[PDB]
Amino acid sequence: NSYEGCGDLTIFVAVALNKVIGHKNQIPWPHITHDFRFLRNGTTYIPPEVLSKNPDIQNVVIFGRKTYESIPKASLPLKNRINVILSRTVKEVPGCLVYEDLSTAIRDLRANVPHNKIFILGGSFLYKEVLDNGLCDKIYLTRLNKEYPGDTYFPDIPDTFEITAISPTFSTDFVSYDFVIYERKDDPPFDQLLMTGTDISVPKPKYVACPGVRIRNHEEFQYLDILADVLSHGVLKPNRTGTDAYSKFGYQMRFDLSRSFPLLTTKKVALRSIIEELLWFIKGSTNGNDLLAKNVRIWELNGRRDFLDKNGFTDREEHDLGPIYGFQWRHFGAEYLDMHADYTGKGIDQLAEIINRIKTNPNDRRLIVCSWNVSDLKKMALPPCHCFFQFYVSDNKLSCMMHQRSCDLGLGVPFNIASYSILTAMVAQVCGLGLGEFVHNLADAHIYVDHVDAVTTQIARIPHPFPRLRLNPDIRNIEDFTIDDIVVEDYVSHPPIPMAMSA
Amino acid sequence: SYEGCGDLTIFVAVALNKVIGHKNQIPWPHITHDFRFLRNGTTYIPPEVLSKNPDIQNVVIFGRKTYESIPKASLPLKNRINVILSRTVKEVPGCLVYEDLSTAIRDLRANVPHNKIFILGGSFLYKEVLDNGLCDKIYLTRLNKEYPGDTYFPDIPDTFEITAISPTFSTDFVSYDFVIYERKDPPFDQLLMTGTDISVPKPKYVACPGVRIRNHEEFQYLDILADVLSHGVLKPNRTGTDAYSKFGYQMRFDLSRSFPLLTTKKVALRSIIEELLWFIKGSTNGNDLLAKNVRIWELNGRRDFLDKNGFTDREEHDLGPIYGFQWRHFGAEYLDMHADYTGKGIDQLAEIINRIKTNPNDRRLIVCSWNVSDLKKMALPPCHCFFQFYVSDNKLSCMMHQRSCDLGLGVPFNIASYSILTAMVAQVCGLGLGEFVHNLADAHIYVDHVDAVTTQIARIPHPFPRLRLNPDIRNIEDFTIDDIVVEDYVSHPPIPMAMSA
Ligand SMILES: NC(=O)c1ccc[n+]([C@@H]2O[C@H](COP(=O)([O-])OP(=O)(O)OC[C@H]3O[C@@H](n4cnc5c(N)ncnc54)[C@H](OP(=O)(O)O)[C@@H]3O)[C@@H](O)[C@H]2O)c1
Ligand SMILES: NC(=O)c1ccc[n+]([C@@H]2O[C@H](COP(=O)([O-])OP(=O)(O)OC[C@H]3O[C@@H](n4cnc5c(N)ncnc54)[C@H](OP(=O)(O)O)[C@@H]3O)[C@@H](O)[C@H]2O)c1
Ligand SMILES: Cc1nc(=O)c2cc(CN(C)c3ccc(C(=O)N[C@@H](CCC(=O)O)C(=O)O)s3)ccc2[nH]1
Ligand SMILES: Cc1nc(=O)c2cc(CN(C)c3ccc(C(=O)N[C@@H](CCC(=O)O)C(=O)O)s3)ccc2[nH]1
Ligand SMILES: Cc1nc(=O)c2cc(CN(C)c3ccc(C(=O)N[C@@H](CCC(=O)O)C(=O)O)s3)ccc2[nH]1
Ligand SMILES: Cc1nc(=O)c2cc(CN(C)c3ccc(C(=O)N[C@@H](CCC(=O)O)C(=O)O)s3)ccc2[nH]1
Ligand SMILES: O=c1ccn([C@H]2C[C@H](O)[C@@H](COP(=O)(O)O)O2)c(=O)[nH]1
Ligand SMILES: O=c1ccn([C@H]2C[C@H](O)[C@@H](COP(=O)(O)O)O2)c(=O)[nH]1
Ligand SMILES: [Cl-]
Ligand SMILES: [Cl-]
Repeated sequence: NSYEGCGDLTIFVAVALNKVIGHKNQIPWPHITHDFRFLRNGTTYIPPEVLSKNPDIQNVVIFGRKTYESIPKASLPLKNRINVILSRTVKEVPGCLVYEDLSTAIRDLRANVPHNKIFILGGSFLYKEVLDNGLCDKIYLTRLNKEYPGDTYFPDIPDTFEITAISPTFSTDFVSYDFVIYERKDDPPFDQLLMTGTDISVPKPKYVACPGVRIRNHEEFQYLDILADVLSHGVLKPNRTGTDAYSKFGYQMRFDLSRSFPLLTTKKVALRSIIEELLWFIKGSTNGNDLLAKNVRIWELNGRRDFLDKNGFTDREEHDLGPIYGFQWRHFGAEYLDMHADYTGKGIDQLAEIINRIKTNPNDRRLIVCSWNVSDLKKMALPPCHCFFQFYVSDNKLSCMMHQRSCDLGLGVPFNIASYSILTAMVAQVCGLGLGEFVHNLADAHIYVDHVDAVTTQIARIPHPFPRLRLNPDIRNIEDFTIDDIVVEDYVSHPPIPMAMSA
Repeated sequence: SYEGCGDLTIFVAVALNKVIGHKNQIPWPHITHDFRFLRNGTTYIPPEVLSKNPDIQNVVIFGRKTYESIPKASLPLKNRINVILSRTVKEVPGCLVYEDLSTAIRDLRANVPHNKIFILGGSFLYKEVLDNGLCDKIYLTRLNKEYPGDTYFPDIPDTFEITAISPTFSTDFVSYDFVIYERKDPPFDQLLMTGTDISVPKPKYVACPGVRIRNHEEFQYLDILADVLSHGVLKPNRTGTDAYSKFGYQMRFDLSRSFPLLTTKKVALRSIIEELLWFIKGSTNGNDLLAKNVRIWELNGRRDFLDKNGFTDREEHDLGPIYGFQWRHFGAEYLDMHADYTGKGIDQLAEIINRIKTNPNDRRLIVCSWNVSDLKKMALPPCHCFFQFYVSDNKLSCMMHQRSCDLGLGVPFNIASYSILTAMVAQVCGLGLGEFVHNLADAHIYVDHVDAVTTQIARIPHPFPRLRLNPDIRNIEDFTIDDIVVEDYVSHPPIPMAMSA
């Protein structure tokens, strides 16, 4: 074979959403220093055992002539690595080995040039040859969630590869991105099992999210693992709605809001409705028509005549939802009359108070907005699912924890995660703080029985990098945010998954 | 003399007074779980070894008296080579017999194919194995109670350390766990795919660093202490003693198995129980606790604190509309600690206990103490703000949100307190016990507690105790301190920790 002995080459590459890798012999996007540190660390690692036996050993990096010309001259040859250039027009390049083709080079290297591992650093001529001929067994790929103008493209990865590793999602001010590993498709010590004190042979879980992904550092795996856990181990229970659900109690997810915006990528999520709902909460509204007028229908069934009449609200106007979330956030303790009454100056404006306290006393440990107003529960169309939330400041960063008493994992939860993430970013901005973490506590977490097929489909889908959130920096008071001031960039998702509401 | 006789592995079960036998029998009632542990531990063959020789077995060695203490119908122990040491019996059916240990170990390793050798007592054998350094690993079941006995496990030499601890388990009669003693003498992609520095300085503080298998629930708490000391931000707070702080944790405790009263220091249980009873009765009068020799709320009811925080017209120890008031009278107009609130406000505790009985699948089983309208009247707003029950498989669980968590002082009380409350509610509702899930928001260690918590996180946990409530108690208001009993509590010494106000 022409390529006898030239296999197990490892690719590093960074690829835009449209598959572009190069533009006018340069990188098509603004410099991502993080990504270069990742290439460098990836391509210069020698296992400790190998380095102790041959302390001067290095890895090899191979690239095409044009890619060599695309690297700043002061950085060449790439440090701590044997640089190999392929060319049929140039014979000699300072500090590098030069070969006329790949097969010659790999063979020469492995027989005559002691080294550790060989890496392929492009361009497309090389990537294409390496992929077209089965020579690569692993690909380290940086995924960028944006299209870029370009003239040089990464070839399609064959379906013989699968993603086995995904990093957390990162972002610059111009793109969101992550790091993945692709590999070709083709146990714990006994004391671990013994010292659980339980059965040493446990039936493994019936459902596992993305079972081919071994390194699972994308934050969305927290959610997918929860879906799989409830399906695997949840108890089927009746509930208020009349559609039964699989249920399990107590989870805690966290999302680093400085790095990405946690809008699920495993289905297309309706962001516009999330933003409109949040703005409605912030303005204190209990009038469901304010959402219908904006083509947001998420609260419609809970304001309808037949639901109201079914739950004792026979004197309530349609879509008068009672003293729910927004009324509690802005008017806790005020006497609810109807959705048309004037509550200016009535009750306690918790949102205003807490935002002011974050500014004036950030180390306070009572930065809480509470919607569980025990005195008003009976008056609400539905008691709040997201009950309570608390802020925290350290090192000039704002975090938020939220208690969700009841968590419809298929429908509500994805909205709830995005909602509090926006709110936290809004509060951080108006308080001049950076972003910490959103911590989401799930109490009764459940999957309605009519969503099982949808969730089964969803947990097999490989997450894309999360998008990023940009708020208009001119907005200085939380009441002034409008939907045009809240922008999610670089959202790449799998298709929407229809999921029917029980009620 | 013992050349080639090392690396013997001991299994044993030991009571708190070191007793292992009584009248040539086991001193405690039978723990079937413990025997499964023994059987599983001593019959295991690695899969690589088992496929190369499919008939291979481990060896179990015991003294003659231990062999005579095993029911005849179980002998020889199945799937193992049974070896008895004796100078008076020469033949035992189904077994090998030797006159001493060195002879037997040498004969076995030279002439009797086998996998691993286990030492199953008695004290004549354990004493020989330990005195002569022949053991490298000990699987030991720790029982938290003393038993009458006449046969004792020898002291384990300080050349051994505990390297594994199971969760705590319990029967009706004892709490126990499994531990491993041994002699004191990450693939790159995992580092790369974090996307952060590949060279990561180890945390400055690590709880019980010799323990590698860390299945005791108390490690959740100790790990948090170490995490806050290692990675918490030092910042000011209301008290004027700074604290190291980190945000957002979640612990869980299986209340069916044990009672999570910390064992790494002696915790003042009596005060936890009296405080809980005071909450349940809806009291806001701090004198009701002082009269019972419980002073945990005393500084917060003092004139000096009241007057500095603007409560100049409040009687001393009138704490205002705090926890108990909100539990039993949410929405009532607070006057003072001497007023009658009978039939005023919403009795959340009563309402939720009834709903657990009538509609356990309800998803609003919440008691909330964060009464925004009353916060300004409280001597201190509640630390444990909100709690929520859950029922599945005839078991009650509870989750509680703690806004502010003094890891040194308050948190150990808070864990035990909600554990008792959940057990109490389960009993009056006819349910079993699920889990207590404890959510920590601002979790912190005051600077003057750093020395104390450094001492504490190096202590090896004992098995947790167990809770027994008087079974005759039908209504939550009828529990008295005599009805709430913690059994088998073994702990390290108390650690003094001063309150920052
Ligand atoms: N984002 C990323 O990860 C990444 C990675 C690499 C490169 N890039 C970008 O990609 C662009 C450069 O890649 P490119 O594909 O244009 O060029 P390239 O593959 O780097 O260079 C092509 C040259 O290499 C020689 N060569 C090697 N193998 C060959 C083959 N099989 N057939 C023909 N010639 C071969 C030839 O030089 P002679 O003409 O001397 O024979 C050919 O002209 C730049 O814009 C660079 O910034 C991006
Ligand atoms: N909790 C636990 O894990 C555990 C484990 C084991 C046993 N036990 C309890 O321990 C008690 C029995 O232990 P024990 O200490 O009384 O007796 P033991 O050690 O089992 O047996 C003593 C007898 O075995 C022979 N023997 C032991 N070591 C020998 C050696 N090195 N060389 C020659 N012969 C040796 C001698 O028999 P001859 O007199 O025939 O020479 C000696 O009299 C029982 O109550 C049993 O239930 C408890
Ligand atoms: C994950 C990945 N990201 C990339 O941007 C990338 C680029 C190349 C193209 N090529 C092989 C390059 C190597 C180095 C370059 C560069 O412009 N470097 C900067 C920073 C130096 C460093 O830290 O590596 C410079 O020299 O100024 S461009 C090949 C594989 C890749 N792989
Ligand atoms: C059983 C139940 N589960 C819920 O999640 C729930 C949610 C709300 C209000 N809530 C806050 C909602 C969030 C998201 C929703 C929803 O229907 N999402 C659909 C379509 C979104 C759209 O097109 O606007 C989806 O995600 O597929 S509804 C009201 C009653 C409920 N009842
Ligand atoms: C951890 C441990 N616990 C023990 O109780 C124990 C006992 C011995 C003493 N000896 C080595 C024994 C082996 C088996 C026995 C026994 O009494 N078996 C009962 C119980 C059967 C079951 O529940 O599985 C029997 O055979 O009926 S007693 C040795 C090591 C130990 N190790
Ligand atoms: C800064 C601060 N931290 C607290 O944990 C705290 C707790 C209370 C009330 N609380 C709920 C208490 C729980 C436990 C306590 C305590 O002092 N424990 C000591 C002594 C116990 C005793 O012997 O009675 C200890 O555990 O060492 S105090 C009041 C103010 C506070 N202030
Ligand atoms: O923002 C929301 C609002 C509601 N729910 C879900 C949880 C339940 O499935 C249902 C409310 O029903 P109850 O728990 O109140 O029965 O809606 C959410 O997940 N998020
Ligand atoms: O049951 C309690 C009561 C209080 N605290 C702690 C947390 C804080 O350190 C302090 C209360 O002070 P603030 O958070 O309110 O400032 O007491 C507890 O840990 N548990
Ligand atoms: Cl922001
Ligand atoms: Cl007043």
